[PDB]
Amino acid sequence: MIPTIDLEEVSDKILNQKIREASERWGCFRVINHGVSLSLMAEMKKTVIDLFQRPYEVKVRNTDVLLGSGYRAPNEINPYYEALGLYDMASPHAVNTFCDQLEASADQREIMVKYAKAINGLATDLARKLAESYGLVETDFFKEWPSQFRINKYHFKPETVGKLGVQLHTDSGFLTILQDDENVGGLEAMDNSSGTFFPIDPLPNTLAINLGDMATIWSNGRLCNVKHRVQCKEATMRYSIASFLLGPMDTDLEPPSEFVDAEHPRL
Ligand SMILES: [Mg+2]
Repeated sequence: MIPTIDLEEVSDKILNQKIREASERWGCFRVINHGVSLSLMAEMKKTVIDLFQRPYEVKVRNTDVLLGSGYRAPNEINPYYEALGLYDMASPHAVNTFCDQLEASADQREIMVKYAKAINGLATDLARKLAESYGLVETDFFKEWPSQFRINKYHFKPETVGKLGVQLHTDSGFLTILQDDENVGGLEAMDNSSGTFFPIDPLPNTLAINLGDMATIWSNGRLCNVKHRVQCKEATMRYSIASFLLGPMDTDLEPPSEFVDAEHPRL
């Protein structure tokens, strides 16, 4: 069962411990009182629905920077899935480039810029809190790590009902912040101690956090890179916004020394 964590918990040591234990045992958690404007989130979702209605030949202009960071149309691999996105979402130039490509209106440009900075602010706060929950000295470990923005459109038709939308996976980055569709949902995750699945329902004004492959590597196996998938529950349209804190660009990432020792051998 995925825990919900109150980011306005007054005690840092209780908050950090709750974050750490969620992240170790389940690899994901929900946050409430996250500090992100609710109206900004709703405005982002409307912008997303609108960006996906852009002419096809406009969407194809969303070109890759990292492989897969740009536009993807549904195909025979992922029949129900369409996506747009941008690499280095912490860079205002990257965000504007994306807005240029998709012919974002002025308002839409500003929504994106303010969403990017808010969500990215939250991601770096959660990352610092994870370092704090371990009592690490490297409380700035994430500061040269790029983030990636991806917006998704799921199209489920009546034949899809009762089966999966996209199949089971782990994210490859460090941490992911998901603004899921409050009206649809169906995200599910594997409990590694039983193989049983539990749901991550879209509770309104909340965000879903999950950890990825980079977090397990970084914490030398302690953080759970959770396995998850989205199941189709009804033939409908579903929109989600994902923000990925990735690992290092350049460098090949290994763990802070504190994590590696005789009882926790290196990986
Ligand atoms: Mg995922």
